[PDB]
Amino acid sequence: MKGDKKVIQHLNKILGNELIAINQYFLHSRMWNDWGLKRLGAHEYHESIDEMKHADKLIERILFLEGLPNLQDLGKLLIGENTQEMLQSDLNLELCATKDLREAIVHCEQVHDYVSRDLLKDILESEEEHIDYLETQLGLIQKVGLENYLQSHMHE
Amino acid sequence: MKGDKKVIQHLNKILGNELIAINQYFLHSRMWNDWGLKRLGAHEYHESIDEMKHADKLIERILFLEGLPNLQDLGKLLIGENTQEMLQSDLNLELCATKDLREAIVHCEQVHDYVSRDLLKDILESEEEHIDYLETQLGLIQKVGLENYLQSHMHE
Amino acid sequence: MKGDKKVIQHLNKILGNELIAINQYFLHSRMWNDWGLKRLGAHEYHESIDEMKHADKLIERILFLEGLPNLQDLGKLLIGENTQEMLQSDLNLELCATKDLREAIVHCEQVHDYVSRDLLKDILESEEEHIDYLETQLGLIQKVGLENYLQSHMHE
Amino acid sequence: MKGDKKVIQHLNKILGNELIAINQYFLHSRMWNDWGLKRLGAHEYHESIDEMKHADKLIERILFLEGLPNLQDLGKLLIGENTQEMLQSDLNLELCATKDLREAIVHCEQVHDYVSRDLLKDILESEEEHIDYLETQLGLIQKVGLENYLQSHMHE
Amino acid sequence: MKGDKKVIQHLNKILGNELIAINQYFLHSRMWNDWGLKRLGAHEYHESIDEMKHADKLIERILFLEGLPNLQDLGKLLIGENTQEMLQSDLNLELCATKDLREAIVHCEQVHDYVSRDLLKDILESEEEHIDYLETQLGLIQKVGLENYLQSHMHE
Amino acid sequence: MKGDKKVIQHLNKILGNELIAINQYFLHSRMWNDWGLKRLGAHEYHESIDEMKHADKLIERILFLEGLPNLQDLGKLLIGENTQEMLQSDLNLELCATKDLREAIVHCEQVHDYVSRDLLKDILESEEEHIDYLETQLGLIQKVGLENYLQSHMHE
Ligand code: HEM
Ligand code: HEM
Ligand code: HEM
Ligand SMILES: O=C1NC(=O)c2cc(O)ccc21
Ligand SMILES: O=C1NC(=O)c2cc(O)ccc21
Ligand SMILES: O=C1NC(=O)c2cc(O)ccc21
Ligand SMILES: [K+]
Ligand SMILES: [K+]
Ligand SMILES: [K+]
Repeated sequence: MKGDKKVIQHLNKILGNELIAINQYFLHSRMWNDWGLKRLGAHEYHESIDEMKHADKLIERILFLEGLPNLQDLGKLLIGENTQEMLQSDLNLELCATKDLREAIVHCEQVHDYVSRDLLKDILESEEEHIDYLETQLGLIQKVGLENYLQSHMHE
Repeated sequence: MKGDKKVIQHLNKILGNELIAINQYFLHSRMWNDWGLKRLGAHEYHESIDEMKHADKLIERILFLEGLPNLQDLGKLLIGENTQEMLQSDLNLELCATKDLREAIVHCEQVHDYVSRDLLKDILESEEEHIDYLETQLGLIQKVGLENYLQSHMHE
Repeated sequence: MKGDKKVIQHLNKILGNELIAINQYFLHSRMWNDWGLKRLGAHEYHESIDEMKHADKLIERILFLEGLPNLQDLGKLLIGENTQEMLQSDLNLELCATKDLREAIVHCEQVHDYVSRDLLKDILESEEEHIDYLETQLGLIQKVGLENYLQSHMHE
Repeated sequence: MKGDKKVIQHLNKILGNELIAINQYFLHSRMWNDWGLKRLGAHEYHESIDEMKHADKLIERILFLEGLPNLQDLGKLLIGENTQEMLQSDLNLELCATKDLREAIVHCEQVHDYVSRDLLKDILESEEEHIDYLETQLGLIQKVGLENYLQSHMHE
Repeated sequence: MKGDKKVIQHLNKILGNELIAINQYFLHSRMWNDWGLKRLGAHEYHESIDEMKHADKLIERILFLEGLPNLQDLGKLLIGENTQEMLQSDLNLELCATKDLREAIVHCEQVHDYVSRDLLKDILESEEEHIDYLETQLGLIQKVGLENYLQSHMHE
Repeated sequence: MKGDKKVIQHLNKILGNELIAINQYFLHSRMWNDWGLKRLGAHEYHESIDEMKHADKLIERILFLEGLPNLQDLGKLLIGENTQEMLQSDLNLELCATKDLREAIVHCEQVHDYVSRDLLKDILESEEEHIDYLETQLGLIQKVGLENYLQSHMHE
C-alpha cells in the first residue's frame, strides 16, 4: 500500500460528502424543474454534475493509492421543502464539506502527500465558488424579495 | 368491418375530447394575445396544435378500422374569464380526457387491439405532460404572485 | 364595446362557417388518403389549413372589437360518401358561405367598419378560388370520366 | 435458460410467418417487374425487405432468450396468378399473421415478458400498415378500374 | 395527490436499484481503469451513465405524481475482486432489477398508470440489453480464455 | 416457353441452394453476434446478403425464361453449434453448391443458353471466393489456435 492510511480515510470522507452532494443537488434540481423554476433547476443540475466530476477524481486517486473507495455509505441528505430551505441546505452541506476538506489538506501536508493536497485544494476552490453562489442567492432574496427572486428564475 | 365496434366508440369519444380541447385552447390562446400576454398566447397555441395532431391520428385510425370519425359533436368548452380560471379550466378538461383515455386503453387491451392501445398511450403521455405544465403554472401563480406571473408572460 | 354589435354577429357567423369547413375538409382529406387518392387528400388538407387561418383572423378581429368569439356552436357538416359527393358537398358549403360573406360585407360598409370589410373581402377571394377549384374538378370528371379522374389523383 | 418456452414457441411461429412473407412478397415483386408493372414491383420489394428486418429482430430476440430460431420450416406460399389475386393473397397472409401476433402478445403479457411484447407490437403495427396498403389497393382497383390501376403502376 | 401510492413505492424501489447500479458500475469502471483494462473501464462507465439517465427519468416521474423520490437509501453494492466476479456481480444485480421492474409493471397495469408502465418498460429493455452484454462477456471468457479476454480489453 | 425446360430446372436447383445459404448464413451471423464475435457476425451477414443478391438474379432469369421460380422448397440447413462447426457447415454447403453450378453450366453450354451460363459463372466465382475465405479461416484456427482466432473476431 503506497498510500498513507489516514490520507485514504480523509479522501473517503471527502468522497462521502461528494456523494451526498450529488444526490441532494440532483433532487433539488428536479424539484425546481417540477415547480417551473427552470433557471434554478438548470444551475443546480450543473452543480450536481460538478460534484460527480470531483467524486470521479477522488475515486481515481484512492485507487492509485491502493485504497478501497467507499461508495456504499451514503450520509444524510437534507432536502428542503421550498427554494429558501433548499438553498440553505446546500449551503449547510458546503460549509460542513469545506471544513472536512481543510482538515484533509492539513493531514496531506503533514505526511508530504502534495498531489492529494493539490487535488483537494482544487475541489475546495470549486466548493468556495458554490458558497459564493449560494450566499449571493440568499442575499438576492433579501434585496429583491422572494416573489421577484423566484420570478427571475422561472425562465432559463 | 375490421374494427371492434366498442373500440371505435372509444376512439370517437377521445376524438370528441380532442375537438373540445382544440377550440378551448385556441380561444384561450387568442384571449391571452388580446390581453398582451404573448408568452401564454404562444404556449397555448402550441397546445392547441398538439391536440390537432392527436385528432388527426385518431381520425386516421378510425378510418382504417372502417369506422366513421365523429367531427360533428362538439361538447362543452370550459372558457375562463381570467388567467387563473383559464388554466384551471384547461386542467379540468385534461383530467376528464385522461380518465376517458384510461377507459379506452382498458377496452383495447381486452379485445387485443394493441395498435389502438399504443396510439392512445402516446396521446395519454402527451396529455399528462399538459397536466404537468398546468399544475406547474398554477403553482407558480402561488409562488411568485399573480401579477408577477402575468408579467413573466407578457413577452415571448 | 368599440365593435358594432351586428358586425360582431356577422363575424361570428362567418367564423361558424369556417369551423364547419375546417372539420368537413379535414375529414374529406383523410377519407381520400384512406382510399389511396393521395393527390386529393393533400389538396383537401391544404384547404382545411387555409380555413383554419381564416378562423384565426376572425377570432382575432372579434376580440379586438370586444366581442366573444363563438367556437362552441358547430353547424352541420355534410360528409360525402364518394369523391363526387365530397366535392359537391364542399361546393355547397362554399356557395352558402360566400352568400353569408357578402351579407356581412354589406353591413360592414353600412356602419363604416372598413377594416372588417377588408378582412372579409380577403376571405371571400380565397373562397372564390376554392369554388373555382371545385367546379373545375367536377368538370374534369365530366370531361375525362370518373375512373380517369380518380386515377389522376392517386399519386401526389 | 432464461426465455419462457411458450414465448419462444410463439416467437418462432411469428418468425415462420415472416419467412413465408419474405418469399411470397419477393416473388410477387419480381413477377410484377417481369410484367412491366415496376411501381408494384418496387413497392412489393420494399414490403419483402421490411419483413426481412422483422425476421432479423425476432432471430435476435430468440437467441437472447436462449432459444433456437427456426429458419428451416417454410409454410405454404400463397402465389397469385394476376395482380388482384396477388394482392388478395398478401392480404390473406397478413390477416393470418396478425392473428398469430395477437395470440403471442397475450402470452407474453401473461408471463411478464414485456420486452418481447413490445417487439411484437411494433411488428403488428407494421403489419396493420401493410393491411391498410393492401385493402386500399383492392379498393382502388374497384374505383379506377383494373386496367387504369395497372397502368398507374407501370412506371416507378 | 395524483399518483397511486403503491405505484410511487414501486418507482422508488426501481430508483433504489438504479442508485445501487450507478455506484457499483462506476466503481467497477474505475477499478478496471486502475488495472489498465481501459476498454472495460469505458464500457462500464457508459453503463453507469445509462443508469444515471434512468434514475433521472424515475425522479421526474415520481415528482409529477406528487411522491417523494428516495435518493437516501442505498442498498448493498456487489463489488467483485476480479473481472469475472465483477461481471457476475453486475449480472446478479441486473437479474434482481428486472424482477422488480416486472412486478412494478404488473401493478402499474392493474391501476391503469400506463405512462409509468411505459417508462418502466423502456428501462426494462435497457436492462435486458445489459444482461445480454454481461452474459456475452462471461461466455467470451469461456470461449477465448480469461487472459485473452482481458488482453482484448486493455486498449480502448 | 422460350426457356429450355432443363435449364429452368437447373436454375431452380441453384436458387434452392441459394435459399438454404441465405438462411444458414443469416442465422450463423446472428449466433456469432449473440456470442460477441462481432467480426464474424458482420462478415457472415455480408455473405448472406450476397446470396440474397444471387437469388434475385436467378429469380429474374427464370421469369424471363417463362419458368416458375421455386421459393417454396427449402432444403436442409446445417447449423453448427460452435464457430468451427459453423465454418465447416458453410464450407460443406458451398462445396455441394459449386458442384451443382458446374453441372448447370454444362447443360447451359449444351443447349446454347450462353446468357444463363454467364450468370451462373458469375455466381460460381463468388462462391469460390467464399470457399477461399472459409478454408482460410479454418487454416487460421490451426495456425494461431482456436482461442486466439476467436479473440481476433471479437471486435469489428
Ligand atoms: C377552430 C378550429 C381550428 C383552428 C382555429 C385551427 C388553426 C390552426 C392553425 C392556425 C394552424 C397553423 C397553420 C399554419 O400556419 O401552418 C393549424 C395547423 C393544423 N391544424 Fe388546425 N385548427 C383548427 C382545428 C383543427 C382540427 C379539427 C384539426 C384536425 C382534426 C386540425 C389539424 C391541424 C393540423 C394537422 C395542422 C398542421 C400542424 C403541423 O403539423 O404543423 N386543426 N391549425
Ligand atoms: C429469397 C429470400 C431472400 C431474398 C431473395 C432476399 C433478397 C434481399 C435483397 C435483394 C436485399 C437487398 C440487398 C442490397 O442490395 O443491399 C436484401 C436485404 C436484406 N435482407 Fe434479404 N432476402 C431474402 C431473405 C432474407 C431473410 C430470411 C432475412 C432474415 C432472416 C433477410 C434479411 C435481410 C436484411 C436484414 C437485409 C438488409 C436490409 C437493409 O437494412 O437495407 N433476407 N434481401
Ligand atoms: C458516485 C455517484 C455518481 C458519479 C461518480 C457520477 C459521475 C458522473 C460523471 C463523471 C458524469 C459525466 C459528466 C461529464 O463529464 O459530462 C455524469 C453524468 C451524469 N450523471 Fe452522474 N454520477 C453519479 C451519480 C448520479 C446520480 C445519482 C444521477 C441521477 C440521480 C446522475 C445523473 C447524471 C446525469 C443525468 C448525467 C449526464 C449524462 C448525460 O446526459 O451526458 N449521476 N455522472
Ligand atoms: O464501496 C465499496 N468499495 C469497495 O471496495 C466495496 C466492497 C464491497 O464488497 C462492497 C462495497 C464496496
Ligand atoms: O365559444 C365560446 N366563446 C366564449 O366566450 C365562451 C364562453 C363559454 O363559457 C363557453 C363557450 C364560449
Ligand atoms: O415458389 C413458388 N413459385 C410459384 O410459381 C408458386 C406457386 C404456388 O401456388 C406456390 C408456391 C410457388
Ligand atoms: K417583478
Ligand atoms: K387512363
Ligand atoms: K493473444
